[PDB]
Amino acid sequence: GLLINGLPGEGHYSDLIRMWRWDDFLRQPVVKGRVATLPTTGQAEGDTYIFTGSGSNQNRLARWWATGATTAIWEYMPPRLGWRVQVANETTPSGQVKTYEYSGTAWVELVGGMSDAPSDGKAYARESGAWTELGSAAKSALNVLPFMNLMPDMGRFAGTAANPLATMFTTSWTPSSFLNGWNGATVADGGKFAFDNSTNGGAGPALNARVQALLAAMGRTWTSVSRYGVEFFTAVLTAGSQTTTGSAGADGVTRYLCCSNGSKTVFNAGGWATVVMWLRVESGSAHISSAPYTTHRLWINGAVAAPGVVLPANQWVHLRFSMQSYNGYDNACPYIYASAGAQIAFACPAWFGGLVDPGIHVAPILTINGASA
Amino acid sequence: GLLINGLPGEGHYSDLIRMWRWDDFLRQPVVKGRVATLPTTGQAEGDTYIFTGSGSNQNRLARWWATGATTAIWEYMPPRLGWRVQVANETTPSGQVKTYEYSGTAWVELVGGMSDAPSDGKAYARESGAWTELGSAAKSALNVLPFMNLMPDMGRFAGTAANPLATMFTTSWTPSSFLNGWNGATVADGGKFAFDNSTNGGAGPALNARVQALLAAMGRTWTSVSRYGVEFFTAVLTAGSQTTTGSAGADGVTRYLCCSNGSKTVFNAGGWATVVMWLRVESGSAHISSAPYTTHRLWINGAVAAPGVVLPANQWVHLRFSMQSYNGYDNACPYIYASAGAQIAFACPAWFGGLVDPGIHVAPILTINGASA
Amino acid sequence: GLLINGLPGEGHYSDLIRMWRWDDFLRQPVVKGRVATLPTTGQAEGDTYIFTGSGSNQNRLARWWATGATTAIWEYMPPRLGWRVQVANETTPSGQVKTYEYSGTAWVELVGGMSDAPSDGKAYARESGAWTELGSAAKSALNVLPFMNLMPDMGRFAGTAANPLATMFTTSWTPSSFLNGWNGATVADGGKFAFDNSTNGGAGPALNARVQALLAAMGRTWTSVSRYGVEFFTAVLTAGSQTTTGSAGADGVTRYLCCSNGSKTVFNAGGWATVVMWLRVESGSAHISSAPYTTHRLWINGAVAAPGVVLPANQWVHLRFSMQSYNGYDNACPYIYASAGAQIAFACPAWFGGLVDPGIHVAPILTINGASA
Repeated sequence: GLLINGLPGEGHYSDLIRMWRWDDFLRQPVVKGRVATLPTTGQAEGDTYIFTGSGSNQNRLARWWATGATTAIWEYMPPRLGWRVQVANETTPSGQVKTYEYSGTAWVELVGGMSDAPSDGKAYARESGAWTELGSAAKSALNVLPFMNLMPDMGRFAGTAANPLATMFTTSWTPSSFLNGWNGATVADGGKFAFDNSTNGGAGPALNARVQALLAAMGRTWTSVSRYGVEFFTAVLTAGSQTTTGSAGADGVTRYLCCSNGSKTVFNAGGWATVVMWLRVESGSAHISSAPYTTHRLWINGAVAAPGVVLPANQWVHLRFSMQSYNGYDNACPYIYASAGAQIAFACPAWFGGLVDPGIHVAPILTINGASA
Repeated sequence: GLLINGLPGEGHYSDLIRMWRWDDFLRQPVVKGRVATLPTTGQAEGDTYIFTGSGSNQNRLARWWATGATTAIWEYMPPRLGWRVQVANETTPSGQVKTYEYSGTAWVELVGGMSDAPSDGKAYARESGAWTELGSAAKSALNVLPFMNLMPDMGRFAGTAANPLATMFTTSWTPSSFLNGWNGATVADGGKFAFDNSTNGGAGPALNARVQALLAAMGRTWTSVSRYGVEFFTAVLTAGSQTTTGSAGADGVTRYLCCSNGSKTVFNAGGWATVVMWLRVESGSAHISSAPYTTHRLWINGAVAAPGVVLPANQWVHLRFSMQSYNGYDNACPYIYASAGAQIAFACPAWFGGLVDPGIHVAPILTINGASA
Repeated sequence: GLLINGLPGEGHYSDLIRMWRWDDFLRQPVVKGRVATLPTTGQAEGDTYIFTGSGSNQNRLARWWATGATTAIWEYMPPRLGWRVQVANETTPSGQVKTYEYSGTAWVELVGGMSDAPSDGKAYARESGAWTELGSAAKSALNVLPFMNLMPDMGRFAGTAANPLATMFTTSWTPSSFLNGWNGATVADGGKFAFDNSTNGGAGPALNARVQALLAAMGRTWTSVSRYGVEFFTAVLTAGSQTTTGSAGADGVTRYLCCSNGSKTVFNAGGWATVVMWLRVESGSAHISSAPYTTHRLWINGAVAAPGVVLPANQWVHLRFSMQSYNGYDNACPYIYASAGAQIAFACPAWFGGLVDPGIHVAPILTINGASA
């Protein structure tokens, strides 16, 4: 509460000039910018800077009045409990004009808002100009949803008779119908990981170099996870001498298909499919697909990748190829071409009947069969 | 920058009346509207229109000052770097008053907002006045999720021994337990679609009229999707002469149940159930359910439908009936009543134990069994 | 529309007094608060209250002008179509300063907003400063999704040969491999619920006290849900005399493990697991887990619970223990320790391969096997 009333009319002309100048300034309260010192040069009429230099003159404005003036002075306008003040020179990307609404102690940003979600524990999302509640499934991710594998042998190459529900299996190696050799490709056993293995102080079968390389790729270095685990076999596919179904990768190197699924009926759910497997190149070179065609999306250890990328040699890689096809079936779904004579190591393949995001899996997904008990 | 200072005191009366009028107007800077021309009639004191006509007087105010005045003139207010100006006559539905914030070059709408999602690749939703992070499953749809059919033979009417994982099957027609004749209804084979069929230039079995009608309905007219596909059988159910379990549709025509599921244990997940199946009426008439009971929702080719709708005759319709029931079982779950003697053609049924939205399917959803290898 | 122009040059000293008052007062149009009566005491210069008392004097300001003044009067400021007026003393939690924008008939709140979801049927959420559309799965809940159980016998203790798809079964009681006795614990048949039971006016086997207790806990008291249902057995486990694998609950009472899963391979989906089962304590005491370890979350009938909570004796409780473990397997997954000699009743166990939220289930979740047909 301050006041300027009751001026002795002898000094009335000065107050008249005051009423002229302040009223003239009141067209638009705009500040060209905050200044901790009075601009000593380059100022004229219409220039308003917030003089916030240390002292009792904080926030006092510093309009310079020279044009059409007798003597120019830094007129001071002490703000008491300031409020919204517009700013022109700088603005937000969305076109909002910067406005520091002084809350009486600090320069605060302008605020608005019309809708606030009711505090009833339900999440709301905008819909056609109105906020609509969301279900519980929105919060949950996809790496945890327990979907089921379409393989009967889990990729363990032990046959469907083996129980997928058992950590330990005694059945010997057995080829999997889900991986059929192409262009004369030969599939042979590569290795096996045994429960209670002797490599880590046990008495069971030892682990070969490929198994340690995979486990290091898995991050399974701790005893609780490296010294134990679920059993499964590994296989190495040698590309045959046949030269059918040519294709070139991103590097322009031609390669031929080496394996096929035997025309599995996996293209049903909206034509969508998903294949997840772990592989490592022991010799030669290989790539993915032929080139960007139809709808495709490749993830490499959680990183998006493009078709034709040549996978680095002698490293374990996680690939997630998900695409759409209304044809209802396909025999060459992987679209993976490898150079003749290339030794490719793979383990724990995982296929799904649609788009799923299970993350970087560690073991094949389970299912139920007659031998599952 | 401009000023009105330091006038010769002789003429101070004019500019004092000036500042008086401007101060009087400054109670609320409101414009009744924007005008490209000065209103020549029907204006008085308190009327303010933004004179934005072509010329240098753009955005100049056009307040008419006649009441209690010697001579009325269109006092002009050239705006320099305009700002928030309120508008009264028209307002938004949510009670927000229109305000054209002039950004110095155009009339910009007033803006607010207090919360912005952090830029860290995460999607947030309002929750109890705070923005809460959403999961990955929220973005994903429901038509691609690879759920499981509860049918062992996929509706192919070839028996459970037939491998669901094979595109082609050699087994002959076989009745499906999931469909059971009611009121003396008889179920007979109607047709079959064969891989490498001769109708499209092949050497396999030909396709009868029903198959072409279905394929045209499915939209699978291209060679890649019409000349190839997964095999399955079609069956036609003839309503029996029995008149038990009467019901009336939306058109008021009484009908009787013709088929039953044999009391399947599908009402488990919260009592929810879902039935998806393709059908076509060859004779007679039929409708869905009896009358609105409990919770229900019918989708016809993706279009919501109400109980009792009489399906058009001789057309393929995609039905998705979903409801809830805590009883734990039901034998007449479809609640489909057809007139006596009506010939109904159906193919590729699919059932689920809960609410799912796979869209308009083109083939029965897969499962796993002993013969799946 | 109003003006203060017309007046003689005689009595305009009051007019300029008012020009010195209004202009200086309009530094910031702030009101200390709304008042229905003029403050008769404790007011001075700088105090502004909205005099909103009943009558034609509504909304008029009541600034008291006494300091440096001759005689103080309640200057009145009739608002015509008022607008945004800031308020200082009270503010919103988010730092927003209260502002009652008068819409000409009522005191409305200030409004903002820079984004509105397009009206095209898609739900949008904020993402890195932009609104991104959401999928259909976001709206759906999780209690309804039809996920598949991993138990081959449904927990009915009837053997895998029994068809889970049939409401009724004729096979006798059979132990379940999923529940293996530990510390010498003995598992014995406890009861069975029969379709068309005679307890509710039928002719089938009667129901024992445990079954009525479970049904009352389940809420299935109506005839449609109490007199009818799916068949299943119940078993009672008696803690053995062995004292291996000691553990203490939240109350500090030591207990020992009484059952094990036989090292089932369920920790596959990101190491996540979910166990749901109904139990009732007939004698002794029991608790959950040993102490908070790693990640954990327990729901008791939909209510979150902490490790070690001693379940009330002789009551049915719905438990849902979900935890992550990357080891890939575990034999003592339940982590349930019961006092020696405690008689624990349990029925309809349900396990899943990952985090799922089926709510309070009423029957075991179904699966598919060779005998499912």
